Amino acid sequence: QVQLRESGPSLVKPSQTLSLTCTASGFSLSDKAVGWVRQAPGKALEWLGSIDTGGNTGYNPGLKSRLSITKDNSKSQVSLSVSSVTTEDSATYYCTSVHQETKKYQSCPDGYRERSDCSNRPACGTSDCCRVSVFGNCLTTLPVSYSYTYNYEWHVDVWGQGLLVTVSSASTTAPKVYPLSSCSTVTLGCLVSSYMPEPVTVTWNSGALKSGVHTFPAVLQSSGLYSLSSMVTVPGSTSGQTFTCNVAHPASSTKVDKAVEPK
Amino acid sequence: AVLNQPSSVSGSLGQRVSITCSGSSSNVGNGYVSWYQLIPGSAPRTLIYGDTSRASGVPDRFSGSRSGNTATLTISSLQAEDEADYFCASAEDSSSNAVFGSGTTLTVLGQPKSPPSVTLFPPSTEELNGNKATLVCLISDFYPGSVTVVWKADGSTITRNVETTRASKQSNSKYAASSYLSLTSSDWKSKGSYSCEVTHEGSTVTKTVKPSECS
Ligand SMILES: [K+]
Repeated sequence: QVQLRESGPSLVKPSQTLSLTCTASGFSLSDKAVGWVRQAPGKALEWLGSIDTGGNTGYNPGLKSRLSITKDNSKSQVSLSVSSVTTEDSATYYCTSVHQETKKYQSCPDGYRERSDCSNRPACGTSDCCRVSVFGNCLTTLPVSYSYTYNYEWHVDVWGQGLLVTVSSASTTAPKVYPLSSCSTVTLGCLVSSYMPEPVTVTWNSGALKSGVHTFPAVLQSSGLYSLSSMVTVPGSTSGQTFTCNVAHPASSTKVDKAVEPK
Repeated sequence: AVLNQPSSVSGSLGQRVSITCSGSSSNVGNGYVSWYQLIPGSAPRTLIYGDTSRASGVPDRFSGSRSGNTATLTISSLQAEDEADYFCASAEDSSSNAVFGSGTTLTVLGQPKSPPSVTLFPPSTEELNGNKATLVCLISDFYPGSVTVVWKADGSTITRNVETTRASKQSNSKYAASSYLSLTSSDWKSKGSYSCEVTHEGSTVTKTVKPSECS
């Protein structure tokens, strides 16, 4: 299937433009469009827009004035820009492969009959739909044109993995990593304090220690920075061992392996 | 527009559960509704398109239907892993303009209740060397997924500089949360004890740390 990969900044400042890119690789004759959907925390999925092979774009009408979607064939990339962002634009942004089709129909409204279905000609001039009389025959007078109706089809065929974008005035900040210890089973931890943006990764003993590990989702403090903790419970039998918390925060180029000891 | 879905729906295992999605002639009545399943930590998954067609890999117990301006997603035999948010969608006025439903949270009944485990960690020496003190209250293995946390010091409730996360689902289907009390090293030393009291379904589990007796 089509391979979608979002790229762009995970952190932008309010009032700036958020620019994301998707590389969409697959069948070169694919007639799917490439679109963008987002979901802000606690909210519904929200359509942003799409572009197709013909270069035709469509947008969420409510958001259109802030959006620009373009493509660059030479890079196999579709770009999205969201202008003048606020914290309301913090969301996971998903690139998507989208089915888009329109089917158009014509019919004669009630009380009228398609002119070709009338008998005698000229049934009602050359109009589309002749009036039907009470007796149920065509009349020549006051004919109407077809009523045209369109059926629109949209669905997401393939979802990208999404990119979380946070809009914040907080600047990129490296965490301070602290070992946690309590005052037959010993519980150890690490506090990854005051970083920006998400995410951080935490493993124990360079990945060797997985069982009994609980890494908690981050809290956002009033400072505007995140903190998270990880803890591990191990048998008191192993208390003589050396334990380390491996913390990485790619955004600030931080990589720390913190030794954690029972007090 | 936003399609009208019930905020929540519940069912027991093996039961039939249905989620409605009501709109207008200009969206749902257009006759090509799609449905998506969203589970935290995963990208959305397409379930149904064109009112009734199942996407690839989607089990037979999922089916969609539509009657005029109301679409319905039916799960014929509810399974534990069907717990998720479900969103309907439809094009409106154009094939490149899509409106979503408000979303429905589907709970599968019968999960055993479980009290939280609580571990309270005091400030580390290294943090205190920086004149800061964070107390970390880690709360795990609870169900249903809501707790309230109260912090105390020498019998007084603390509200300032407390931040508590929402409850998040663990890999074992129970819930976790954490609460942070951010103090100065001076404030930390100025109290006889601090407590994190976690209340869950009417029951409270309390942990306590005492600065003068902490390492
Ligand atoms: K193409």
